[PDB]
Amino acid sequence: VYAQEKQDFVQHFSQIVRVLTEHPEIGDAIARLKEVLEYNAIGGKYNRGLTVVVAFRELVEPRKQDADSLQRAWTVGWCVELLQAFFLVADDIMDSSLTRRGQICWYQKPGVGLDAINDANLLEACIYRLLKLYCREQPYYLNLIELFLQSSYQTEIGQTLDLLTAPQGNVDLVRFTEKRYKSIVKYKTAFFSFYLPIAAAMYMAGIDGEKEHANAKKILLEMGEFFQIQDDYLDLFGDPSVTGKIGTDIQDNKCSWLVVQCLQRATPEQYQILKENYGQKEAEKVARVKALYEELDLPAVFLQYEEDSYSHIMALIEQYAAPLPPAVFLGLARKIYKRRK
Amino acid sequence: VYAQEKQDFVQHFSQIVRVLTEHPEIGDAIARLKEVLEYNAIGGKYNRGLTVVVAFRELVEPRKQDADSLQRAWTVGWCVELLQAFFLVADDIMDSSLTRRGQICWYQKPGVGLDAINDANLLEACIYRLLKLYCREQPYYLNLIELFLQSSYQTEIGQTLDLLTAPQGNVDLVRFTEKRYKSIVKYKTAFFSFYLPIAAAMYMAGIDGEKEHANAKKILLEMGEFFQIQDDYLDLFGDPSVTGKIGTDIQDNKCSWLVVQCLQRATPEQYQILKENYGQKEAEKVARVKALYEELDLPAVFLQYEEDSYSHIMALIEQYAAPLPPAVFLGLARKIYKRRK
Ligand SMILES: O=P(O)(O)C(O)(Cc1cccnc1)P(=O)(O)O
Ligand SMILES: O=P(O)(O)C(O)(Cc1cccnc1)P(=O)(O)O
Ligand SMILES: C=C(C)CCOP(=O)(O)OP(=O)(O)O
Ligand SMILES: C=C(C)CCOP(=O)(O)OP(=O)(O)O
Ligand SMILES: [Mg+2]
Ligand SMILES: [Mg+2]
Ligand SMILES: [Mg+2]
Ligand SMILES: [Mg+2]
Ligand SMILES: [Mg+2]
Ligand SMILES: [Mg+2]
Repeated sequence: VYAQEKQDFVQHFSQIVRVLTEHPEIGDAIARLKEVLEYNAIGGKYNRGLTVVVAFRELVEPRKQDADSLQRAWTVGWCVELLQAFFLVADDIMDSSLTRRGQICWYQKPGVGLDAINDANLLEACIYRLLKLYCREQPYYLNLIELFLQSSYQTEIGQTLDLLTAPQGNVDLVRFTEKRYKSIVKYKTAFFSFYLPIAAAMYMAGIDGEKEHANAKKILLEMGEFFQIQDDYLDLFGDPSVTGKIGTDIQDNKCSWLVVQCLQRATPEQYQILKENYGQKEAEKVARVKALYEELDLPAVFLQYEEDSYSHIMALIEQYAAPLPPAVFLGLARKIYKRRK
Repeated sequence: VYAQEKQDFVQHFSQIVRVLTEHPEIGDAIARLKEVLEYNAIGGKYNRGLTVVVAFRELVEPRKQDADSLQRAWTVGWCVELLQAFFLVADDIMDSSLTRRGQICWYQKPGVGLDAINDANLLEACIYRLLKLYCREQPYYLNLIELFLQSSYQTEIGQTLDLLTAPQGNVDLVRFTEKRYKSIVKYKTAFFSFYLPIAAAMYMAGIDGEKEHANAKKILLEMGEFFQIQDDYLDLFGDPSVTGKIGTDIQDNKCSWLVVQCLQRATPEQYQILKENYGQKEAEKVARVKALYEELDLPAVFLQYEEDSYSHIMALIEQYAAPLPPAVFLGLARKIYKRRK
């Protein structure tokens, strides 16, 4: 259903750009906004934007799916894609990344640099511009504004947790626990990537109940934790030509799922190898950490976690999906299960 | 009236921090938010926050100024101070600044660096948290959310214009015109610093009329243009112990009011001196540009502009203040007239 809707969803980007780039004095700034939008909102899997589109089709009665209603749905999907673009442009600066989605990071582009900070905020500003342009007269207008605002705050608190546990130049092996990992990942990824697209479609379909949103959240935050674990696995063991980005977690002293599991299985001698080689820019030290991971059979430990966690998410769908069609959660789950990009 | 209300307004910051820093898992992130708030929202003149407080007192009938009403007013004032903090933390990174408000820029602090990007977004997130906590049940709640969102977009478009006209490593003397200057300054400063605090107080007082907001805007955008001109003058000719920040406009190849006037009065020989020495990090080249400014009597040209512009703003107050008390605009105008900090 995602694979089918992909070309239809991407075809609507042209309109999104047209409406956002429509006063001659700000001409150069609006021209730069188009360049920012084209570079940073295109090239990913569009899982978040498509989740809004697919979930709205499954939650709204077909006779109530008019052309204006469907336009609002993929506009809101594109708003989640812009939120993604905002966080990625800033995250690549802060993680000193090289590539994103098969091309050099926007801030690494000659002539951009730290101007990417303001470009990132512009991407965030376009969300509320589109919500005003297409959803201002709708009963769920305020619920969507607050949902996009709260999802941004939650991600930013998660990003604070990610950066505080990963100080440059300091050994922070003590703080790389399972409890700390779950808290980072819940806030930095699980809310905006999984709860936000489904919650937006739910509000657009008139499902605004506290209990329904709490039940959907129980499934989606677990799906999010699992998705970040896959992302951490891919940082080191994924193919950069497929993933589109070069890994930096070891160099960046990140509280990765991999380092958390390494610490749980490592011998005192192996702990010292990790202490001496983690969180440093040296290629030989990064190679040493990877060798330790492969030695502790961490790629196979990931295969077993992925199996066990997927069954747990399936048990959560069975418990908390009702009254929503289970396909809403199953579609996204199958889209991310056994991920390689 | 500003001078009197200053200590009262600053005394409320403790509550603002308490309510924003009130889940044990996010403890370290919330602790970092307090550090960000204390470092970056304190030390300025509080002109924007005080404008909300003073204007709300002058627009609302005293019998309608209850304790809850007054708390909402200085909370909204503090929301404008957080918007200021957000833009300043990011602007200092992008302008490669050293000091702000008498202390080293937050990003220049050891252990902060580019993590300041996420800290800046957290400051922006706190605005909407405070609006939800204190104004969610009020009739002007949505008008304030949209006003803070539109004022952020306008500033960001202004910041895009500021950065596009100031490329590092390129001579952009051709684009340093009066028409381009007016457009940068209108968007980057005039909207959020002058229109936003008065417009917020107007909405809180129930004055939501399009015509009234347009009349107030005509005065306040001119006041804003004037305020940025003073800021550009102070960048080079102000005392860093008084202003609290070290100037970077010449080094940063900025389209400053000073360089616009220099180009309008310079001889072809003087134009070449400017071409060869502007927009470069070399101390001897910056000293050369300053010498040219002093040679063209630019400090005296600023004294005359400040006089003529203040009379024009006074003519605009006389024309467009009604039905609002002129003291609303006069208070802010006298607070910024002959500025040195
Ligand atoms: O794409 P990335 O950089 O692997 C990531 O997933 C990006 C990201 C940005 C913001 C929130 N969550 C994840 P990260 O956490 O840095 O591993
Ligand atoms: O404090 P600054 O850096 O002099 C300034 O006024 C800061 C600022 C930030 C954002 C919008 N407007 C002004 P700038 O424009 O860089 O001269
Ligand atoms: C929140 C995370 C883990 C960042 C990357 O998400 P995606 O893997 O969905 O990246 P894109 O498809 O948008 O490129
Ligand atoms: C928008 C501009 C010109 C930035 C500085 O404003 P202020 O001069 O008001 O600085 P603070 O008092 O908040 O420190
Ligand atoms: Mg990151
Ligand atoms: Mg990253
Ligand atoms: Mg990653
Ligand atoms: Mg600037
Ligand atoms: Mg600056
Ligand atoms: Mg300045």
